[PDB]
Amino acid sequence: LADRSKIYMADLESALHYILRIEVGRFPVLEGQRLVALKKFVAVLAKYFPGRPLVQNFLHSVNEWLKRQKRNKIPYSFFKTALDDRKEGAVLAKKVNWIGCQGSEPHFRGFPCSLWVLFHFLTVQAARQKAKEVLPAIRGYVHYFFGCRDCASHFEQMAAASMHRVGSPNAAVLWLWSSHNRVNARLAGAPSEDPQFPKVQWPPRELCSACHNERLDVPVWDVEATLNFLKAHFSPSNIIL
Ligand SMILES: Cc1cc2nc3c(=O)[nH]c(=O)nc-3n(C[C@H](O)[C@H](O)[C@H](O)COP(=O)(O)OP(=O)(O)OC[C@H]3O[C@@H](n4cnc5c(N)ncnc54)[C@H](O)[C@@H]3O)c2cc1C
Repeated sequence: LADRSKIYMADLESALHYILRIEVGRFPVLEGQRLVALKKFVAVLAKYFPGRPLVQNFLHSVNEWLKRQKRNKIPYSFFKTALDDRKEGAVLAKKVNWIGCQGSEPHFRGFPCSLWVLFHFLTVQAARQKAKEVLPAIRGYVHYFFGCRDCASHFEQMAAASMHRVGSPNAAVLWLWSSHNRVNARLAGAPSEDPQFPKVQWPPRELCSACHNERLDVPVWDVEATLNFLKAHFSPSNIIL
């Protein structure tokens, strides 16, 4: 019975944990563009993740450690040691804990849900203002580290198709939002859909009524109202600690 209108810090910190210990850990060696993508994304986290003091200090420490590695190749084992030295387990957690991303069954929702939330939050933080590097950094992360390539593939299809049209932080926020809805549409009512959390064109009317237009002559979404709702929804004040 989580509040669909809130953001739970637990989902965000679990996402970070999963990213650093699981997704990045799938590669014995981090090099080339994958390493560049990791550094750009961590730089984005260090600056835009809405973390508590200990977590923000942790991200800055990891960010700086990465910036110092002059080498072109970084063994994951070496990165794991850096995480351990910076007590990520104490700062974040040992096991994931989903609240707003809790699937009705283990295989439903979870990390993928937390990743979307994290991504949207990063775009909004950048718009309540490097900033221009948020969406590319997110694209970079999805391409080089995101587990389910099925999930990834569909995201990259959208990026090349239009991510290049994004010319501002606000546009980037809306781009990710609408791109997420295009994914929602294809997944709606699918055999893989969590029955307890049906896919819909988000935000639904009960969440944001002004975001929705009435005429079949005017667009479905009120882009201005939607932008404001997004800035309000993905904000530090809307996070439950
Ligand atoms: C880049 C990317 C590509 C993916 N591609 C696929 C794929 O091709 N196939 C497949 O099976 N799975 C894919 N997934 C997974 C999928 O999108 C879901 O994350 C998953 O099915 C869990 O769905 P969910 O219902 O819990 O909510 P999610 O879609 O994970 O949503 C997280 C939450 O964010 C909010 N939200 C919903 N829509 C929006 C929106 N438009 N804008 C802002 N916030 C929103 C809601 O509060 C919701 O509970 C992908 C994930 C990512 C991050």
